[PDB]
Amino acid sequence: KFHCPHCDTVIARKSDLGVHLRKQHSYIEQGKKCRYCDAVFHERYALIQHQKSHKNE
Amino acid sequence: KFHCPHCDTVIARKSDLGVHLRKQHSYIEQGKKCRYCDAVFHERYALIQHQKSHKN
Amino acid sequence: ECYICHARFTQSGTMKMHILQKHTENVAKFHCPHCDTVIARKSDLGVHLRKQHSYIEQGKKCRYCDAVFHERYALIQHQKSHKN
DNA sequence: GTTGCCGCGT
DNA sequence: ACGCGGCAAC
DNA sequence: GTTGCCGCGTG
DNA sequence: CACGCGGCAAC
Ligand SMILES: [Zn+2]
Ligand SMILES: [Zn+2]
Ligand SMILES: [Zn+2]
Ligand SMILES: [Zn+2]
Ligand SMILES: [Zn+2]
Ligand SMILES: [Zn+2]
Ligand SMILES: [Zn+2]
Repeated sequence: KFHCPHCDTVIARKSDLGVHLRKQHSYIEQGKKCRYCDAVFHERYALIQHQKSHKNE
Repeated sequence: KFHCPHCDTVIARKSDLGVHLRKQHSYIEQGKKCRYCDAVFHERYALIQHQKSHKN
Repeated sequence: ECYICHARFTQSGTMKMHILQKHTENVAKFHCPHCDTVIARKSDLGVHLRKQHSYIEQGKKCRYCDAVFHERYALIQHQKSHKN
């Protein structure tokens, strides 16, 4: 297992993709709001890439 | 240069010493538990200096 | 106001982080005095020194041979070598 | 990388 | 009262 | 605290 | 060899 289907990061181990998908691309029931705008997310990776894009752009 | 009546901190200005006495050496009716053991403190300075000694 | 971009910010706090992440090619980094590691923040250098180059009172043996080390960094590089 | 920290200059 | 500057634990 | 990396322990 | 744990380390 090398490439991730939901994002761009590359991983070497097979198990390390399991923890990646389960931590970054798992679906969360209760949404989390962006700390700056009014957006709300259910995926950890989508929140991180968005929330970084505010004060980093 | 002025010396705090409760610790070896030295402060230059009287106004800054007041804030130090308020924030560091004040009493807290509900105690705060140590981040690493079951110790409980009613003063911020004691908690801080204790918690830092857990690096020993 | 981020002399590099000339992009403006309301506070100086988030301006420093814009420079650290986007303009990392202009921040004076810190060379460790014991190894080839270069570190961006000075606080991270303090941790690196405390954890990697602190003299261990005791001694920790290599998991493979009978050699003892009193520093973490030297022990890790030694165990990495056992693959060559 | 985040965030709180505090004595200090403004 | 306000805001930075170096620092530190997570 | 993050996250991928890795050594190593179960099968 | 697959899988999952837990430590690692600068960010
Ligand atoms: Zn992914
Ligand atoms: Zn947002
Ligand atoms: Zn004091
Ligand atoms: Zn304690
Ligand atoms: Zn810029
Ligand atoms: Zn070093
Ligand atoms: Zn050895």
